[PDB]
Amino acid sequence: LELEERLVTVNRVAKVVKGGRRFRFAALVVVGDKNGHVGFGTGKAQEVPEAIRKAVEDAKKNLIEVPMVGTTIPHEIIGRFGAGNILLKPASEGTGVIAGGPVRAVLELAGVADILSKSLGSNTPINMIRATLQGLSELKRAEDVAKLRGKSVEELLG
Amino acid sequence: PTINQLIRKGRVSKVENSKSPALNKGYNSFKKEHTNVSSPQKRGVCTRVGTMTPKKPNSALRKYARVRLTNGIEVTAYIPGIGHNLQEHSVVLIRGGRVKDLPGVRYHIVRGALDTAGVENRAQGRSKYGTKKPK
Amino acid sequence: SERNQRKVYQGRVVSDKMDKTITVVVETYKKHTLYGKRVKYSKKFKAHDENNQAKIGDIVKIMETRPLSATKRFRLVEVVEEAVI
Amino acid sequence: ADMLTRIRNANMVRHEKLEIPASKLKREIAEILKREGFIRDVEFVEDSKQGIIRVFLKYGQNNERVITGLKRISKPGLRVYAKSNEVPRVLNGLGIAIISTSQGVLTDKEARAKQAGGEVLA
RNA sequence: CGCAUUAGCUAGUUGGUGAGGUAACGGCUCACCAAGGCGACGAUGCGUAGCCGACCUGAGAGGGUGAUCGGCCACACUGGGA
RNA sequence: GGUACCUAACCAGAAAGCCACGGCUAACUACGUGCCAGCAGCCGCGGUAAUACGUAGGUGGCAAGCGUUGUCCGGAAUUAUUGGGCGUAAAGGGCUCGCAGGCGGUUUCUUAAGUCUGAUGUGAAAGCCCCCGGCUCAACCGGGGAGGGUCAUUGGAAACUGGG
RNA sequence: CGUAAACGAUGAGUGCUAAGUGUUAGGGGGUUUCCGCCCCUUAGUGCUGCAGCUAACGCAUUAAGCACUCCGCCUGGGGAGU
RNA sequence: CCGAAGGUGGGACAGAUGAUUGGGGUGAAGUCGUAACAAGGUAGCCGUAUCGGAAGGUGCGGCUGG
RNA sequence: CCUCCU
Ligand SMILES: [Mg+2]
Ligand SMILES: [Mg+2]
Ligand SMILES: [Mg+2]
Ligand SMILES: [Mg+2]
Ligand SMILES: [Mg+2]
Ligand SMILES: [Mg+2]
Ligand SMILES: [Mg+2]
Ligand SMILES: [Mg+2]
Ligand SMILES: [Mg+2]
Ligand SMILES: [Mg+2]
Ligand SMILES: [Mg+2]
Ligand SMILES: [Mg+2]
Repeated sequence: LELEERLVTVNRVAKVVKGGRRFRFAALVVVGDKNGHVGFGTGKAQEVPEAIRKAVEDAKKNLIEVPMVGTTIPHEIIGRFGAGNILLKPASEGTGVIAGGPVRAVLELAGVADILSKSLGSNTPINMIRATLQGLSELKRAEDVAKLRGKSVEELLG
Repeated sequence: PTINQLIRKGRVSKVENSKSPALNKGYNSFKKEHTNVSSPQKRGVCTRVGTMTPKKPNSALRKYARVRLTNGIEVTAYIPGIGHNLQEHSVVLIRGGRVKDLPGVRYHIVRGALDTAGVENRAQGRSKYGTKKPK
Repeated sequence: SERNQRKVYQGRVVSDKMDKTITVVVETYKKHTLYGKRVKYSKKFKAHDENNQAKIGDIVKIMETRPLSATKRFRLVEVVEEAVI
Repeated sequence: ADMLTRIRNANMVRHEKLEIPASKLKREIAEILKREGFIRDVEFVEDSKQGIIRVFLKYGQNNERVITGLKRISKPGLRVYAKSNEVPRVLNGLGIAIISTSQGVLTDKEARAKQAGGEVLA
């Protein structure tokens, strides 16, 4: 796959020793196809390349795919991780990616172009948005649900 | 709360307080009553002009007026601007901004209601200190 | 005669002592505006019973009339149910 | 009289079957659920109690269910009565709402057609 | 609409009968009878307020406002009467 | 009111502005001060090299104004019905007995208040808005709709809630 | 008098959702004459630990899990339990 | 006859103000001690009582958030 | 026992 990477944040963190404060940088990087695949990234409290390496692993480990009915997700979903709570709500065409900051990064590199998204708790909350995008894959498009249920696609939808 | 509880006792909003209470009370001479009126400025008479030390971590002599307004409430208000704008016991107009350093000073004296200076030859937005633009 | 009827109500007789008169209590279940629960509302009324037939428990129907006193506004059209004790 | 929690709890731990005290509407819910493909059969026994037979819902006949991740929520004692017009759809399709009617249930089309929204599930 | 750090209120008060008055129904007024009526679903009291079309804001639920313009109401130096 | 508008010269002459430029939010350097003088929506600047102060030269928005103060809604899923909580962050009543209230197992029959549903009447005009047209488009005016009701009246349905 | 860190800092009721191991008072059933051992089981009382939950610590059939009913309480710190 | 205004009276309620007085808040560099945080040098804290310039001390019961 | 202010 052909990944694009986006830098969410770089916070200087610190450990204290007898000498004083010893500083490292923890980078957080989203990576994705712009076509259904996107990765978390951690940054190993050191640099951005370290973040990219872990991001590109997490794209294929965690979000095996981001389900996409057209230019939007199949259904409305609430992604929760810890005190992360994202509402991801499917939009009409030409709506845009209406989302805040770290959430936008995920949904842009996932290739989602039309979505409404409210954050209900905030602090690099990509894990929560990741859990929802996986929760869509629990009931992606309609092929699985119909196959899971024992139905047709047009039977299920209408 | 249970729905039954919410019916029995509703929700109650937080009462938000104004940051400038003195500009909210009007007055009537006849009834001798404060009235609820949303004023942007209040005229007053300076009862005391002097200086005061700011709180930590700052040090200064911050020039201020104890002012007696038209509504009859006595406030403290900051004399803004570089150079001696302190003035003496005299009529003045007041504004609604706190001086973070000075505890109790919740109002500025508006520069331009009378003889003022402020910062002369201001770089931009030359309208905050009563700085009449020269030609 | 093609007459449009006045607003008609039905309820239990809570008061009766007032001669030529009753209190009919139209209990009902109005939804609370915000929370949407059916709350047990009860509107008292003041209707007229000339004969003094009605008593405690009677689920009578009453119809609007001319103001038959200060408070009275209805007549006892019929005693539908006749509760006893 | 909450089969939903009984289902959720067993569904969480991937149980094969569960025995839920039978009632007419709990019977009529299990069949609505069975429309997908849960329950194979039950065992009606000599009635001592009115529900001892249970519902015997068996959604996990094999090791893993093809129909897994069953989820319900909208069941409060505060009554929620749907308009035939404004019947909701769970997840915009991919989920059903057991809308109790005088004569009908299920989809949005089965509201303006059938009528009484009544109960509303998810 | 707010306040229970306002819990009891009412005595033409509540109903009757009669008489009078009113364009008009009626404790509307009075006579004579009873003893009622209201209230924890908040009476009563205190505070605040003209109400509404609307207006501002908001995804919406809601929240706030009710100058200008239209409708209903009330008032016309203060108070009473025809 | 010899006022709008036209012609025609003198002719683009008469018609550019204010505010902002740490970050939020796209936008820096001299000098003079030296915890002074002053600044400040928030975090915070100044104690003798101040990209946030005094001055001096320098730049993104909207467009004769824009700064400042005041009020309201938003952001604030921050009174949470939608849509929050209570072991340790604020929050379980010290514990009972209980009146009212709230809530209530299964079947069946019947009822039909709630629930649902059809039909009919009104909810002015303006405004905002659906198609939207006209006035050169507009900063504006017309018609036909729609919303508008915990609303009547009446006829059904009867699973669920309520009554027998 | 009416308060305590009156504490499990955990309201009451009901159902549902792996196991393992003590212990208190019972019950049933094994081959056995009992004792004893073993199996099962009810109601307590502890410890460990699944799933799930949690900001984390931890909770975990004696839930802080999944649900429903009802009650009590919270809404930045001070000022002030004044 | 009713009757506005007025008069008289004793109460109710609300605001302003008052010698003096009470704590409270705030305030770069005041005085006294050192109560708490470590076993904080007597584990701390809760209720109550009492005593003491002041933090606090001591009794009784309770809690572990020793 | 105490350890000025920024
Ligand atoms: Mg008024
Ligand atoms: Mg809000
Ligand atoms: Mg604490
Ligand atoms: Mg606490
Ligand atoms: Mg307790
Ligand atoms: Mg206590
Ligand atoms: Mg104890
Ligand atoms: Mg407690
Ligand atoms: Mg009890
Ligand atoms: Mg000490
Ligand atoms: Mg000690
Ligand atoms: Mg002593």
